[PDB]
Order: sequence, then structure tokens, then C-alpha cells
Amino acid sequence: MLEFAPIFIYLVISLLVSLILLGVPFLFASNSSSRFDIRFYLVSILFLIFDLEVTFFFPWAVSLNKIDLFGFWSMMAFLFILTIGFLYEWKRGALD
Amino acid sequence: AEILGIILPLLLGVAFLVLAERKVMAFVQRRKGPDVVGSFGLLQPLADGLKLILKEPISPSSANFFLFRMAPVATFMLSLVAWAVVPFDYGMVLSDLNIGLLYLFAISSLGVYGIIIAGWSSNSKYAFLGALRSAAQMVSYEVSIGLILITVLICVGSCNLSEIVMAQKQIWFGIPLFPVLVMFFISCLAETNRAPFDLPEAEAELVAGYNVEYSSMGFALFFLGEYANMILMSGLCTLFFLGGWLPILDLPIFKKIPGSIWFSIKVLFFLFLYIWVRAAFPRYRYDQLMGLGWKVFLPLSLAWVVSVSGLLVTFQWL
Amino acid sequence: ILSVLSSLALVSGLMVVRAKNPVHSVLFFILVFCDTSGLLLLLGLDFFAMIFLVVYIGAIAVLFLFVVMMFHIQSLRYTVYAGKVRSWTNLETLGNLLYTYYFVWFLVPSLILLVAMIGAIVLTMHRTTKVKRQDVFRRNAIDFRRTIM
Amino acid sequence: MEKLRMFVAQEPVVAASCLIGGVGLFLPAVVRPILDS
Amino acid sequence: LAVFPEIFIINATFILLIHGVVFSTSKKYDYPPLASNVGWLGLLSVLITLLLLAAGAPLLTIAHLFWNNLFRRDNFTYFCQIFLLLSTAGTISMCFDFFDQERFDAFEFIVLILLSTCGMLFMISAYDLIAMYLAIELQSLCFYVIAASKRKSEFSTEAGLKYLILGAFSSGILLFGCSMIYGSTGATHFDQLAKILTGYEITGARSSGIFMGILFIAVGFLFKITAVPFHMWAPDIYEGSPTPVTAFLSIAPKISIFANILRVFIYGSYGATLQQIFFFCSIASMILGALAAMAQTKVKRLLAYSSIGHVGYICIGFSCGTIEGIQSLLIGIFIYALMTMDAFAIVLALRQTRVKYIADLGALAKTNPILAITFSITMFSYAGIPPLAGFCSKFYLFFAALGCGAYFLALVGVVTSVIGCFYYIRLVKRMFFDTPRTWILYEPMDRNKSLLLAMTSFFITLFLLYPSPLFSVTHQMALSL
Amino acid sequence: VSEDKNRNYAVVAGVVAIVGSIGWYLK
Amino acid sequence: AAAAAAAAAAAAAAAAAAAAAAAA
Amino acid sequence: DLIKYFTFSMIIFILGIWGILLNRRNILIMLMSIELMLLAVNSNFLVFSVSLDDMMGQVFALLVLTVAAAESAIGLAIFVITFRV
Amino acid sequence: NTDITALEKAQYPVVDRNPAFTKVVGNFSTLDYLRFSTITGISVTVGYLSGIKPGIKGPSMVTGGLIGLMGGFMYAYQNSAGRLMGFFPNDGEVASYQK
Amino acid sequence: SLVWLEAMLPLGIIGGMLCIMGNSQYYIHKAYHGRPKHIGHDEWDVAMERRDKKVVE
Amino acid sequence: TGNPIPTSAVLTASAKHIGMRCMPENVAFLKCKKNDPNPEKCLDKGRDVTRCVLGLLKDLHQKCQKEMDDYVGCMYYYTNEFDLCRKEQEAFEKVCPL
Repeated sequence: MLEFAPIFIYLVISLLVSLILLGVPFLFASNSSSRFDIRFYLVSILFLIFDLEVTFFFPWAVSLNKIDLFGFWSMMAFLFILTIGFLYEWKRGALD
Repeated sequence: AEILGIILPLLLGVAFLVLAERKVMAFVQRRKGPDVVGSFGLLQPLADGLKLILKEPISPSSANFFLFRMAPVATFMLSLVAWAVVPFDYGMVLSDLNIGLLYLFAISSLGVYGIIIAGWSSNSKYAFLGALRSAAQMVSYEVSIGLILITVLICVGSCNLSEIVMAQKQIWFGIPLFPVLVMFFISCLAETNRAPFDLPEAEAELVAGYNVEYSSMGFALFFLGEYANMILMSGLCTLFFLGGWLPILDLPIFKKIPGSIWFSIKVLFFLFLYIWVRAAFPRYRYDQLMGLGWKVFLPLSLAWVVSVSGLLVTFQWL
Repeated sequence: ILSVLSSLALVSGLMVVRAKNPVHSVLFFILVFCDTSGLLLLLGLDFFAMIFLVVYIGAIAVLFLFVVMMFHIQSLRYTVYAGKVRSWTNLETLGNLLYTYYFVWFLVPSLILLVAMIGAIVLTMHRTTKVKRQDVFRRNAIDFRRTIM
Repeated sequence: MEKLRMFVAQEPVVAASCLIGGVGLFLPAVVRPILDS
Repeated sequence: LAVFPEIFIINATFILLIHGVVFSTSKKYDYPPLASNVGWLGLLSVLITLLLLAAGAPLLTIAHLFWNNLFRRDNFTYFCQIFLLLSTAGTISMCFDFFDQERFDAFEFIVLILLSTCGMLFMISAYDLIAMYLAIELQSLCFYVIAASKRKSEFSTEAGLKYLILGAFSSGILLFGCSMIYGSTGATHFDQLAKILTGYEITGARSSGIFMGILFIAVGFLFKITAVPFHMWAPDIYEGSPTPVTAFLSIAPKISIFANILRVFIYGSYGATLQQIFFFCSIASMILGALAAMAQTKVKRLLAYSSIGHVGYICIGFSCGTIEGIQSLLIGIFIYALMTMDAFAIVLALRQTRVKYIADLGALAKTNPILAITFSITMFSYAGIPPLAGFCSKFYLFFAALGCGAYFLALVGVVTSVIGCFYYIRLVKRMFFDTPRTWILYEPMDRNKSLLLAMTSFFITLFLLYPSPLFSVTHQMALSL
Repeated sequence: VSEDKNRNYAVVAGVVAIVGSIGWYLK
Repeated sequence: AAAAAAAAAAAAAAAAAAAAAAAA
Repeated sequence: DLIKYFTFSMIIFILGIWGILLNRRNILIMLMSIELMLLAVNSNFLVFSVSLDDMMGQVFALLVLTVAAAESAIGLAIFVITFRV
Repeated sequence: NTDITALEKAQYPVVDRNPAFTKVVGNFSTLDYLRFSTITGISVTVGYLSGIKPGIKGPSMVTGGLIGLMGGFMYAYQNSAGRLMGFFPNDGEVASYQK
Repeated sequence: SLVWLEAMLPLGIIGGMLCIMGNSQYYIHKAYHGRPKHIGHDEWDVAMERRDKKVVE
Repeated sequence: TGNPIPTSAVLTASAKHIGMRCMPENVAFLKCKKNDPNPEKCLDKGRDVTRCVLGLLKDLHQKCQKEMDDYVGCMYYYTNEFDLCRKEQEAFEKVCPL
């Protein structure tokens, strides 16, 4: 965590920088010169699911020497279930 | 603090990237780009800027100042804060996060907010649906970038970007996983809009596709944001896959091997590739584009996580 | 001083349950998640902070923002230098467990994400594909064709 | 098979994903037990 | 190994899911109505699961890795898990006709039912709070989708939203309890939990953190079984949805929750708080149901309230700590399930009639006279009339309750049975003696629905001649915990 | 001199399933 | 939407002139 | 200090259940409070895992993350279907 | 780590504790091959018969056969394993006393 | 031909800005602290830095 | 650096030598700690390991000090990171103690 303080102050100093970039144009230049697209909910829920499964990929990615060939196959079962879901979405036709 | 030493040079980088794109994409078209303003158009970015700054507003409208006058600020602050964890040379990252990569993923997940908000505050149904389409694209090629990073992560030990660029001393992940670099580049092209993938950025539909109250500052900040997001997403194709700051390691007598110069050379290669690939290829229409992020770069990314996980589990290369 | 600034999350959580304007509700929702991730950072659970960011304020409150925009509602420590020789990043010490030892509680959330996919499909396909885009469907022999109106 | 070639022609990226992925679900399936020596 | 029976249903669901989507999205097959083809195949998938689970019953406890860290399978779970699949299959058997009449292209609807059964199978064997919550979430999530299946009609979708919020709250409340229970225990396993909570007695031995969790976990379970303290909009869910979907949620989730309830509370928790809350709920559910049976008019809602009243009789067995009482609860669950399937099937027999009152259901004496006698048997079974199987189960519940000493609770059950009987004789009078209401003429059903009535109605009457097997089966399960 | 292709496979399967039922008791 | 999607499959490119290549 | 990081989560959960009770009229706030209380129990698991120095808390917190997210997905999809066309 | 040690175990004489696959499947009695064969039939027959309505008789028969193969094979495996291990009748100890 | 150098020049002065992004936040941090930044700075190293600033008294 | 003050740099710099030598003291201290982690119960073995290791440092400090003074300069410059200067590591190891 100790290295999070530089980005913690980064957010605020970039806020300052963008506020200056905002105020620069404001100062100069004085007086004289479809009901609903549900596919955007399907795409959104599907990104939600696939980013959940990437969230599950991350620890399995960084710790794969520890889980020798059993964590790998458990993740491949999780991934085969992901693939069954993704093939049901491809065939049903949510990717359009 | 020293955040100035990473935002000001990045501001100059974006301002000169507008010129680098115009000039390279012009050289491609057998024509010199901006060439009168500066010695070689080198002052042309300052001219574009100082013009946009001196342009009187079309309507003051300083009343609505908390809604969409800080949304471009948010987009730009995110595009600039994702630069902290990006390491330019050994021990030159501003903040070495031991989960650096996931932090970049989160910064993208907040850039989604940036786009959606800055499009919703534009009370234009066409422009708002365009911003929503652009957000859905930026977020649909984020599962593919996610899985590509899971590949380059399986190859590496940890998410620490300095480690991902230190894990390539033997060979860049561009050589074995070249098919992945092509998918990360073709996704970073599509995550950002500036690409063969920019129907929401079709020349006209872009300007009328982000906001209604321009005042110039909004126009510049979106383009400064798009060009920083581009320098960033090109500074990722060069940490992960190309050797972040690593030479070819031949150890020449002519070359004293500076690190940040190698990182610069590689991010220049990927920026030039952004430009070249904007010049030479037609747009994808956003209806084949979304059908390329799901039906093409997700299956070919999932396969790669299973291929680079398998081939590294069987032979204990992990 | 940032420790006690969880009061921000506390008041923003009181906003979402006492707000009639949905934009303020979703905004303070996002705020609650941002301050909860700040908290999860102060605890050193770095992975869970970024996961809160991603799968909450880049997916879920994105969903909620969509539901608002459209469909408007109206000293003395004794640090033991053992176990520090190899510091396990939070991802590594979640992966040492979730995929090998408690892996069935990880294949069951697999099934829950699959059920979420099947659910978002069967619910919000909205008769826009083979669910009803099969055809209008017609049969000539039974059809009266002007014999019966 | 004729239909297999019709599927690896019409859809190259889901037929070269179920084969750039077989090499990953196939290497630890058989190539790893082979590596008992 | 040791997860193969659950693995098969999950594989069968995936294989049916892939079969349904590829086939339904086929121009060559003209986008055919897979549901009913997924059906029959779905009913045999449950039956193959039933055989695999029964076949491996000795082999179920194959390894410590599965029981200690994931789920533990025991003799009680096996007998109820067999019943859970049989209950699920029996509901599918009546439901097939509904699929035929409806334009059901929802192949996924069957996969959801099989996925629910897999969640329910995992729920019965779940031995960790994480496992129980995750399994409960899957079974409910599949159920939430089935409720909203008829999208064109808002009545099913709005009923689904109330079911969804009640489900989300019930899962969420149970989850908060797990968090508090975890904080004191330091482990999420029921087995580790039992060691810390054995004889906790919040009065005898201080346990502030554990009790805080126990309060939430218990409350969440009650919402799931439509207990009256948390009945909320759950009765509304039953009437608003069409009869066949209502039947599926009426018995299978409830049986799974009741079996999960005995395992999570009796073995893990030992304080004088859990038994009393069920005792209050039992009195209230029977009181609410008896008042509701007279108050409610729609036949579908009345069944839900009669089922809620029966649920209170089931709750008494947990309320009295005696193992004989837990056995009596099991006798009740089986009889209630057979009658509930039989009752839904008789309503499903009048498929032709659209939503109609009891008086319209009357006049079945002249037409379908045998069905009229069959309807009388179904009402009598919940009523507690002595010849029927339900009374024998209730008498065991009451005899156990008197032995347990629950004279006040037992009396209200007899009083509620008395309150119900008057309405049932009035309903029996409505069927033949009076209020024919137009001499309406009914329509036929499938043989499976008639057999559901035949195999159950005969058995309900036959219980008196040979009641020994069920009593023996029920006690064995209670002792196993 | 035969019915539709595939009907024969189902008719053969039914005999093999019925043979199994007698066989299950037998073996 | 049931609108006819633009199927990007077709017959392979074969330059088709008119019959008047050699002798009208 | 564990009490400060728990009772604050406890009263965030109380805010969630309170908004559940009040907002039986509006459902989007209902789902807001659902994910609120599924955070106040999730942040609760994380706090109790740091305090007890036990990893089961964080495993369960991750699984509740990727279960409450699917729950929000299905919830909002049901809510969008509820506002039919 | 893992171990095949079981609750309620070894009620009958064990032949080979923790049988390796390709042996427990090479132990299929002519009853197992008759259980794996009747399940695959009742699963093909139901699969084809269910598909008479939607016109999918062939492919629904094939998917019913896939379900039947998986299920009947896992059942034959359960039987031959609980037989090799000490769980089932296990009259196939002659195969060990002879070999 | 060296005609592409005119178009290389903007990429150079955008590469000469990432070199500055990298070396500024290095030689600024190399100033506040007499030593370069440590990338793999796990808790062992913060503990050793604590005890080190406590050893030099 | 200076007198053999067991700083972070000078300790992680000589850890190879602290491995070859002073292994009995280290393994005895670890055996105690794994027996019971109360600090007092082997305060004596703590003095014993600290005694032999301060002695080992004063030996390394006395002989080839400049190479040791360059290697600890490394380890203070790059915080105990070995690969960043293998040249100093070899110089110091090659001149006297291998």
C-alpha cells in the first residue's frame, strides 16, 4: 500500500492541472475578439460477466506455479463453463 | 510535486502528437503535413492551442459548470493518472504498485464513466447515443485487453509493471506471443477510438458526438485526452509485449544503453503504428466492430490464456 | 486524517436511501463505492480495492447509470522478520487458495456467472433475435383466404 | 470432414481458437503425463 | 471424485442448453419449439441424476477434501436428495402439458429447472456457510427467471420482481448473518462452526458475535420458505404466476430450504433461541392460513395459504427438539409434497377454465364425478380428516408435540385444522351439494397428470392400511443428522 | 422396405434399453 | 431487428467483361 | 479500531435495510440498497479477514463480489424488463 | 493434498484402494457394460422420441446419446469403482486372486 | 532518402517528452531521497528501512 | 559503511558470507524460535548469533574494506537489490572471501 500515496496525491495534482487547463480559456478572449436499445444492456451485462471472470483470472494468473496442474485444471473447468456461457450467447445472438 | 514532471511533459507529448499524427499520416499520403507554422510545423501545436484559447465562446453558459465542465476534467485526469504506474526505466515508475496492472484496468473502468457522463450531459439524443455506443465499444474491447493482460501476466510472475518489463530480459513477449501483440494493438486501437475502429469517430459524428457546449476547451481536452489515452495504450503495448525499457541486449560499443530512451523508441514505434494504421485502413462501422470484439478478439484471447497457460504448465516454465 | 473520512461513505449511503432525484442517488452510490475502496486500501487489501472499482463503478453502477439515464424514474510492536522474507501479494495469496483448495466455491460462482449470462439473455433479449425473430409464421391450408373473415 | 472444412473456412477465428486453445487444453492433458521421464 | 451425481445434472444442463440453443437457432429446423423436447429429456436428466445419487449413496463420502472444505454428503442428505429429485420430476410431469398449450420456445426454461435442481442438490449437501449461500443463490436465481418467463404479460414479470427482491433480501440477510457468524467462528464450515457453537446457550455462555450472525441467518431462511413472520409478498407470487410455475416454487425450493434448515441450525447451533422462533412461526403460519383459507376466495391463492398453513405444521417438528419430532416434520413434508403436487395437478386438470372462483370450480359432481371425489381427497389431506395420509402425519406431529410438551402449539394446530375443515366441508358442499354455478363442463389432461393424481390419491387413502414404511424412512433421516 | 432414417436407430435403442432392464435383474 | 443483415460472404472475384472481347 | 471499521459497516448495512423498508415504492433505490448491504457485508468480510488474520474472509469476499455482481446484473435486467417497452 | 480415504468405507473387501482410471474402466463387468448400455439406450430413445415434435429427431437423439454416454459411463464407473474399492458387493476378487 | 525525418521530428519531440517523464520523476525522487527508487519494495524492505534509520541512531 | 553497524545494506550485502559462516548460530536461533516464539527464551541464542555475525562483519570490515565499502555503497544505493550491480558483488567476493 505504501506506494499508493504518490497516486493519492496524483489525483489531486491532476485535478489542479485540469482546473488550470479549464481556467486558461475562460480568462482570455475578452470583450473585443430511439425508445431503448436493449443491446446496450446486453453488451453491458456481458461486459460485467466477462470482467468478473477476468477478476477470477487475475489471482490464477499471478499464482500458477503454486497451483501445479490442479489449479490450472480447475481454472480450465471454470473457463469451460465461461465458454459454454459464451457459446450460448454467440448462438443465441447477443454479440451483434 | 514530481507529478508536474509527468503531466507537463505528457501535455507537451499530446500537443506534439496531434502534429505527429497530422504529419505522419500526411507523409503517408504523399504530402508534407503542418510545415509553415514552425520550422517544420513544430510550432503548429502551439498555434492550434493558442487559437482554441483565443476563440470567443459561442454562448457563455457558465451556469451549468458542475455537470459537464468537470467531466472532461475527469476523463483527462484518468488518462493522466494511469501514467503513474507506467515505468519508463528501472526505478522510474512514479509509484510501483504491486497490483499495477489491475490498477490500469480500474482506470479504464473509470474512463467508461468519463465517456458516459460527458455524453449524457450533452442534451443531444444523437450525441448521447453516440457516446453510449463509444462507451460500449471501449468496454467491449476491455474484456479482450483484460484477457490479453492475463496472458502476459501468466508469462510474468506478478502484476507489477516493473516486473512485467523485468520479466522480458530473456525475450520480449512480443516474439513468442506476437499473435497476442497484434490482438492487444488491435484492441488498444479499439479501446481508444482512434483506429480503423472509429465509426463514432467518423470525422463528422465525432465532433457532434461528445458534447454540445464546446467553448474550445472541451474540444481540446477531449483530443488531448484521446491523444494521452493513445500515448498510454501505446505505452502498454511496449511494457507488456515489447521490452518496457530493455534493449536487444547485444550490448553495443556505440550504444551506452539508456533505458528511458528505449522505452521512448518503442512507444514511438507504437504511436507511428497508430498513425500508419489510421491512414491505411477503412473504418469498421461499429456493427462489425462490436461483432469483432466479441466474436473475434474474445475467443482468440481466451484461447491464448489457455495456450500460454497450458504450454507453461506442462513444461514447468512458470 | 483520511482514516475517519469514512464519514463520507456514511453520509453518501444515507443519501441514496433519502433521495428522490435518481441522478443524485447513483452519484452517491458511486461515491459510496469509491470511499469503500479507499477504506479497503487503508486496510492494505489492494486487490479488493481495484476489484471494487472495476466490478462496481465500472460495471454495476454503470448499469445503474443506464437505468437512470434511460428509463428515468420521475513503540511496542515486535515485528517478526519471519514471514516477511517472501511477502505474498494479495493476488498470490488469494490464488494459492481459490483455485486449488476451495476450488468448488470457485466453480460454483462459475455456475452463477453462467446463470447470470443465461438470465440476461432470456430476460433482455426482448424478442430481438430467434426468441421471436424466427418468423411471423403462417400456414396456407388452414388459412381461410377470404372463405372466412 | 467436409463440414469441418466448411466450418474452418466460414469461421476461421472460432475454428482457430478451438485449436490455439486445444494446444493449451491438450498439452497438459497428455504431454504433461508423457513428461514422467 | 464424490461430486459425480451433481456433475451429471450440471453436464446434462449444459448439454441440453447447447442442444436447445443450437437447435432453436436453426433455419434448417425452422427455429422449432425445443421446450417439451428439452422436456422428457428434462425429467430423464433428473431421473438419471436420481439413479446416480442413489447408486453412489455408500460411495458419496469418497474423500475428506470434498466434505471438509466444500460439501459433506450424509445418509440424511441422500434420502432427502432422492426425494428432492422425485419432487422436481413429479412437478415436471404435470408441467409438460402447460408447455404444450403455451407457445413455449423457452428451451432455457427447462435448463433453469435442472440448474435449480443442481443448486438444490448442492444446497442439501452444502456443509459450509459459503457453500449453502452460493447454492441457495443458484437455486433461487434459476427460480427468479422462471417467474418472469411470460414477458409479454406484465403480471408474471411484476410477480417476478417482488419474488426477486424478496429473494435478494432473503439471500442478503442470510449473507450478513454468515459474515457475523464468521467473525466469531474464524471459519465458515458448519463442522468447525458446530465445535465453536456446541451448547453456546446465549444465556448460559456469552456469545454476542455468533448470535448477531445467527439472528440474520435464521431470518433469511424464513423469507425463502414463505414463513408468515416474513411471508411478505410471497403469497402474491403464488397467485400472480400461472399454476404450473407456481407449483414448482411451491414444493421443491421449500423442501430444499426445510432440509437445509435442519442441517444448518440443529447440528451447528445449540442455543434456546432457534427452537422458540419456529414455535412462534408455526402458531402464526397455521393461524394466518386458517384465517386466510376462509378469507381467500381464488382457488390458486387458497392453495398457497393452505400450503402456508401446512408449512406451520412442518415447522413444529423443528420447534420441538425431540428427534421423533424432527422425524414427524419429515413425515409432514412428504405428505404435504404429495398432496401439493396432487392439488396443483387437480387445478391443472381444469386447464380449460381461465382464472375462476371456487363456485365456478363447483358443479364437477355431474361432469367428471371421479375428479370431483379426487378434489375432495386433496382438500381433506390438508384438512387433517383422519382416513387421509395427512392426518396420520399431523397426528405423528401432534403426538410428538404432546411428547415434546408443546400443548399450546399442538392445540392451535388442531384448532387450525378444525378451522380449515369447516371451509373444506363447505368446499366439498360447493362441489356437489350446492353452488354448482352454471354446470360448467371441464376438459381432459395428459396421462402423467392423471397418474400424478392416481399414484398419490390411492396412496393418500392407502396410507392407513400400510403406514409403516414412511414412518421408518422419516426417522432414519432425522437420526442421521 | 424401411421407415425414415433415424427411426430405426430409436427402435433398436428401445430393445437394447428393454434388454438392459431384464439384464439388470439377470446380472 | 429482423432487418436483412449485410452478409459479407459472396462469390469470389472473377472479372466479368462483356462478350465483345475478340470479335464483338 | 476493528469496531470503527465494523460498526461503520454495520450501520451502512442498516442504511441498506432502512432504504429497503422505506423505498418499497421505488425499485431502483431498492436495488441500490441491495448492493449497498451486499457491500456492507462484503467490506465486513474484508475487515474481519484483516482483523482475524484469516484468508477465508477474503475468499468469501471475492465470491460475494462476483455473486452480488451477477445479482445486480439479473436485478437490473429484471428491472428493465419490468418497465416493458 | 488429497486422499481417497472414505467415510463408511471398506464395508466389503477392498481389491485395489484408489483404482487408477484405465483400470477401474477396464474392470467393467458384463453387467456394467449392460448398465452403461441400457442407460445410453433409454437416453437415445427418449432423446429421439422427445425430438419427434420439433423435427429434431436425429440431433436430439445424438444429444440424448451424449447425455446417456456421460451418465451411464459415470454409473458404470461408480459401480466398478465401488466394486474395486471396498464399497459394493465386489465378487470380482477372483480377478485379483487369479492374476 | 531522408525525407521522413521531417515527419520523424514530431515523434522525436514526443519521445523526448517521455524520456523527460521518466527521468524527471527519477531525478526528482533521487533528490528527495539519496538513493534511486526501489521497484520490488516489499514489506521486508520497509521493515529493514525502519530498523536501518533506527540503527544509524 | 563506517564501523560494522549492522545496517540493512551491510547485512544484505554479506548475507552470502553470513550463510557460509554463522550458519550454526542462525540455525540454532531458528530452532529455538520454531520451538517457542517467546523472545526471552532464547535471548541468549540471540546474543550468540549477533555475536558471531558482528564478528563476521568486523572480519569483512577489516579485510578488503574498500570492496566491501563499494558493495555496501551499492546495497544502500539500490536498496539491497542484487542484480543492479553484480560488478561490485564480484569484486568484493573475488578479492578475499569467496
